[PDB]
Amino acid sequence: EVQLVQSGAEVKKPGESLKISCKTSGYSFTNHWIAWVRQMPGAGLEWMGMIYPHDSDTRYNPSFQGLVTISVDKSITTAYLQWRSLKASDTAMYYCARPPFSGSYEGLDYWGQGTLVTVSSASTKGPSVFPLAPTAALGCLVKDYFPEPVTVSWNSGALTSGVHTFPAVLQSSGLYSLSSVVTVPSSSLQTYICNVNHKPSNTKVDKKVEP
Amino acid sequence: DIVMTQSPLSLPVTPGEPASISCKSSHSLLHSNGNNYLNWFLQKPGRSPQLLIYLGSSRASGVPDRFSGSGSGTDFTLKISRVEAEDVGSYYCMQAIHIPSTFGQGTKVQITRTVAAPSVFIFPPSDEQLKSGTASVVCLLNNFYPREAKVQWKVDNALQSGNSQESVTEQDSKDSTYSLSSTLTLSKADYEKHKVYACEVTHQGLSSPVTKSFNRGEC
Ligand SMILES: OC[C@H]1O[C@H](O)[C@@H](O)[C@@H](O)[C@@H]1O
Repeated sequence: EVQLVQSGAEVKKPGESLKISCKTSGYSFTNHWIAWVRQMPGAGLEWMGMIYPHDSDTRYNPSFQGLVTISVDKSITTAYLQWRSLKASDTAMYYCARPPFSGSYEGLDYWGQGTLVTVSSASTKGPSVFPLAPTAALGCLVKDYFPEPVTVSWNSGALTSGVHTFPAVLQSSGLYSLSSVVTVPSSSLQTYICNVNHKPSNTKVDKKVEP
Repeated sequence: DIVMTQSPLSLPVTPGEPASISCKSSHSLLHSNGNNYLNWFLQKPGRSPQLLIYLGSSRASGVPDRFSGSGSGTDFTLKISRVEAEDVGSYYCMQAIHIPSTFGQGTKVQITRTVAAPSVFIFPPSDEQLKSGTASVVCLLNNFYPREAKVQWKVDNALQSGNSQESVTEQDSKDSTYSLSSTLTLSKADYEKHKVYACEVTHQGLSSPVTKSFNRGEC
């Protein structure tokens, strides 16, 4: 099975360099182009450049040339994207991608899961998790964190039906907040636990939500 | 660079019915070798793009055969023969005849369903949060359709403004509804000056606005 497994979310200071990775498996690494694509939040897709790993032949979008460098390490079938000096405008989701066939570039097929890059002067802040206590409805309020993202699951992933995890809202304090809710049978009120992870701040919480 | 123009940018459609998206390039995508270097992708909420059609008209492996592509030169069309609920998301074309590759702006497919009223729930702030001097009051509007909905916060029947924020989910892939949360934020000092906290919800599925409320400290 083809896999493009990208490195985790990054928060960096302006002016810093950065290199993100795309670990490939399941196919002949050396004879498939790997392309990098930017997606600004809620926006479209912009092609940055690509590399043929066999001989590190590259082709760049002129608007990104010199701003980024693409490279590979064949020994671990991994491609890289590097900024010499990050700017605030580089805050975005970045994808790696692979054409349907080996050899000449014919467009894209497989996409990595994406790497979120946040360029900020601010220090990381972990969330406080508060209960939304209870068809009944209940959930968790994940308040005051930076940067994105946070993940939320319910009962270690065992409760998925009826869950709605909302888009984060940016508060006037400059910090994010989000809510996750679930509707459950009124008769049960079962043990309900929201699992919150904010990896940038090593914050991990399992809040029991009770009436 | 080649400019890719997609139309419409927003596409309402009903499951079972056909749907079709146009992608027009400023320059021919027809290679000397006879192939048109145009691929179609679907990007579902929170996911990476997934290939649907490559080289103009080849269905990618695993794509349901209700998806098809056609066109040549500068005019291309993605066609869904019988839309399903699960097809909600954004659709993109990409050309690969000229460096740099360029994408259309994306067509957002919205799945039409019958009007559905929200179930409304109100949540007072937790005792834990009130310790820290802020009060977040949350109003949940669950599983409604269409997306337009008005949430009105009232504190001791006084209309609030400037102290709330809203977040809305993407259309559900199975039932095609939306959900919305509104959070009213007050200082602990302001929260304790008042008794009745209410969110009033206006929506097409409701004959009259629906109000959920609580009295501070009483349960
Ligand atoms: O909406 C149809 C849909 O079917 C599958 O479930 C998905 O994996 C997509 O690849 C495809 O577009």
